[PDB]
Amino acid sequence: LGIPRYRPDKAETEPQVGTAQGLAWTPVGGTLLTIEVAAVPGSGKLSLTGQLGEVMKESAQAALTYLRAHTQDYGLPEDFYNKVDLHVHVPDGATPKDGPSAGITMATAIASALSRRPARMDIAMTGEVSLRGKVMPIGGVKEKLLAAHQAGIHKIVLPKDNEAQLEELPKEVLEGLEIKLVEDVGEVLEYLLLPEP
Amino acid sequence: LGIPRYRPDKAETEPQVGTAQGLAWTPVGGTLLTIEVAAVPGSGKLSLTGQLGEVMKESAQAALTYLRAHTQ
Amino acid sequence: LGIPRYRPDKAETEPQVGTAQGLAWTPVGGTLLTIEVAAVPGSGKLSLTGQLGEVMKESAQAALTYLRAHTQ
Repeated sequence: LGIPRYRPDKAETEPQVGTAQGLAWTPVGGTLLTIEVAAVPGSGKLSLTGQLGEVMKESAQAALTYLRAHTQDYGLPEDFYNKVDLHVHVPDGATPKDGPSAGITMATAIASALSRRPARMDIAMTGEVSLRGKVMPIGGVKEKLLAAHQAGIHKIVLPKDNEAQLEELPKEVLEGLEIKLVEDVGEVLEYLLLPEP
Repeated sequence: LGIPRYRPDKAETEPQVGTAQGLAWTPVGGTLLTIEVAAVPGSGKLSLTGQLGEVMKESAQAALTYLRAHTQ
Repeated sequence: LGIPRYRPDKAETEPQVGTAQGLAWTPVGGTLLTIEVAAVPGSGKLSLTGQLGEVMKESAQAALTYLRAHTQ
């Protein structure tokens, strides 16, 4: 053949401070959306980057204010939203799936960049947030799971609101992929971000 | 069929700490509005951000006046 | 031949302050898009000049985000 351009797993990618490989309903093929953002201790100012829209802004603010409600959970300083330069990028357009289907992905990415703490790859995730952070069931988690095994990713974060559909998931998928089981966002951020400490 | 999508209904759907469902005849014409609180211990402010026209701002401010009048 | 239509060598072409050698692959030939930006005290508004599109502006802000990480 030629020279390898990809990796057997994204542990070779060596977990990055920006994003952990947010799964996607990318219709040409479920990407691992490294929805990277801007963050440094500083002013505190929200904006957009990367041809984004406001659905993504309201989900970003909803996650960011869950973090504001869960400041003590992730090592965030007593004021961080009004102390960090917020400039949010999405690689794939405004949103590949219309709606913030990958909402907990940039929730984690925001939390990661605010904490300056790498969110680990070889574990990918998907899910929507309320601003209370009750993780609503996104539509068809089989998509993001099939994408996750298509990138070799085996641990997947999914809601207790989607543990209902977790057992409907196909057999080859069910044992190739175990599924991390969450109901809220604090345990997403403790499953995925074990390298937050 | 597939599994139950929503949880068992609101006689036993546990009462939410924050979200008050409410009535609205939007383009869907019938829903339950989900209303948050960004209760961060911080500066202390109020803005009705999110997809809100100013008449919703007025209604919230108006019964908000009742709440601030009946706060204790 | 005649008068040399270009320089004798691109080994020295007066290294300027703000010249950025653009190694694009154009349709007809391979060019050096020697684009320029000049620094000035201003207002923070990133000026979308010189026919910028959708990804160029956010690439510029991607640059300034990295620069904001690495101002020193």
